[PDB]
Amino acid sequence: QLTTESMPFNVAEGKEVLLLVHNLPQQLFGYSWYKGERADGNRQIVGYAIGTQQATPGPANSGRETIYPNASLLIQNVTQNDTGFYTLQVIKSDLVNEEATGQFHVY
Amino acid sequence: QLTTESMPFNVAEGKEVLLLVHNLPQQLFGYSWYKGERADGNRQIVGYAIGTQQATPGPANSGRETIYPNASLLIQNVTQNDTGFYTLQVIKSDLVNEEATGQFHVY
Ligand code: NI
Repeated sequence: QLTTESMPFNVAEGKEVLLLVHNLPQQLFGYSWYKGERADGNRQIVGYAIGTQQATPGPANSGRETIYPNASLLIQNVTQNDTGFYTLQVIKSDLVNEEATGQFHVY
Repeated sequence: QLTTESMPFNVAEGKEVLLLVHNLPQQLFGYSWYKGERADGNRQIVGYAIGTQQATPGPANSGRETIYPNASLLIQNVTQNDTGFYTLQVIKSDLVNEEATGQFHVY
C-alpha cells in the first residue's frame, strides 16, 4: 500500500527532512511530487522519469529539494513556508496512477 | 493552456457527452481521466498509454466510457448521478504534468 513518511515529523527551521516512500508498485514511468494534498500541476515540485534518471522541476520547486531513484524527497534549509502537506504521485506504464500524501511541521 | 469543453454541456438523461480536449502539450506519455475535481486514483475512470495505444479502466470506470487518442472522453447513457466534474491529467515525458477539469449537467 503506497505511503510516505517524514523524517523527522517535526523539523527545526533551517534544518532538513526526508520524505521516504514505501511500497512503490512495479512497472513505473516515473514520479511526481507536489506541494499540498493533491496532484496539482501549479503546485508541482519535481517530475522524475526513472529510465533516464532525469529530474525536472515544476512551478513549486525552490531549489532546496532532492529527489532519489526510490522516490524519496529530501528538502534542505527548511522554511516555515515548506510546512504541511506533500503529495507523491507514482505514474505506472498503464497510466493507472497512485497517490500518497504525507506531512511535516516546521517550527 | 490545457482545457476541456463538454459537448454538449447540457445533456438529456440517457444521451451522450464528449469531453473534448484543447491544447495538449508536447511529448507526452499518456492520459488519465477522473471523476471529480482532482487526480485521485480511487476515482480514476481510465488510463491511456499513448506509446502502446492502450486504455486500462480504473476503479471509477462504469463501462460507458471511451477514450480517444487525442484525450477526448465519451460518456454514453448518462444518468442523473453523472452531473458534475471530470478531470484529465496529461502525463508528460519529463513527468511534469498538467490537469484540466470540466463538467456537464444532466436533465
Ligand atoms: Ni439540474
